[PDB]
Amino acid sequence: MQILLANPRGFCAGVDRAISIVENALAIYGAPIYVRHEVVHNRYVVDSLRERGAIFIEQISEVPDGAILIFSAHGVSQAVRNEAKSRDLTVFDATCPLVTKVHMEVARASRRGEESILIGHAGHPEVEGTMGQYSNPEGGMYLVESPDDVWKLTVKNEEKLSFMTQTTLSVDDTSDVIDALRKRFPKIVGPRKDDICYATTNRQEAVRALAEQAEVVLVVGSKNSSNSNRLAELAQRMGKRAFLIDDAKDIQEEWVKEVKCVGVTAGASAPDILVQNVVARLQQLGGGEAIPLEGREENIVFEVPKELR
Ligand SMILES: O=P(O)(O)OP(=O)(O)OCC/C=C/O
Ligand code: SF4
Repeated sequence: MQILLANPRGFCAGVDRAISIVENALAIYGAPIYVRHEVVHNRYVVDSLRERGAIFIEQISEVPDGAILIFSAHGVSQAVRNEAKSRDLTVFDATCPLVTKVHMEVARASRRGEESILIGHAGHPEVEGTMGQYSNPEGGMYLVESPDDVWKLTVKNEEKLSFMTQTTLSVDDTSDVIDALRKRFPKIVGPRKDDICYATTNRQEAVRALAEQAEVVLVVGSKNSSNSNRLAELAQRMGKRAFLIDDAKDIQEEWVKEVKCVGVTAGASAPDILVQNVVARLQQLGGGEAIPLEGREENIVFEVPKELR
């Protein structure tokens, strides 16, 4: 059994910064540090930090007066940011710079009273944060998930309209939604392509190359990691069996029985120790040395705030 490893895979620059932010806050100020929502969608990363006395909560009401609160890498609405400001809390913001960039565009559209369409998945905290940058009742902020949603959307002024995207979407699907928006709303204004970030594009491109060679693809990532799910979905649509797994214990022998080539990748929030343990388990079920595929180089790093050292 040949084991192939996708490249790039695993931590992106926003995740690495968000994890550092919490760790350094814990090191500067001690336990407890409160965090609103899982800092990133990875059970191991979360369990890690939690067992080291970060405390994860879903609402600012659960955080005590005088405490330190960190916002997750997915970002938060204006209302959440205001609710923390109107409380007694010291706040550090771990929102990824690439999410903040999309926030700034929505806020701009809002000030101008111009209507905005976000492409994204309803209920995801990034979508809640991003939609929550829009406050002008003169305009409007609308969410679409698919070409069908576009086909049924009506807006107040289609001459003054822009669109933005969630950063972790399927490159291919989003492209279909943009083609629909442009046909429905010829004057809509957006980015040249989308707001999908470099790490999301790169992991999709890497898993496409992997799935070309591998019969089965295992994607290391938690169930609620949107970007991890896109990697698995991509492989599946190429007709490969693909499984989203949190760790090596999830691997079922039947998945890899009589398989000549198995590929492994990891979502943007999954630590490399998890991939190492998965490779050790596949070697137990008969695979040889893991071979890394050649891939696009990534060179971007986002530093913690100078306050966090
Ligand atoms: O579920 P998502 O893909 O947004 O998040 P995850 O926490 O796994 O990865 C890092 C967050 C990406 C924000 O863009
Ligand atoms: S997936 Fe992209 S936008 Fe999201 S944290 Fe990573 S680098 Fe930032």
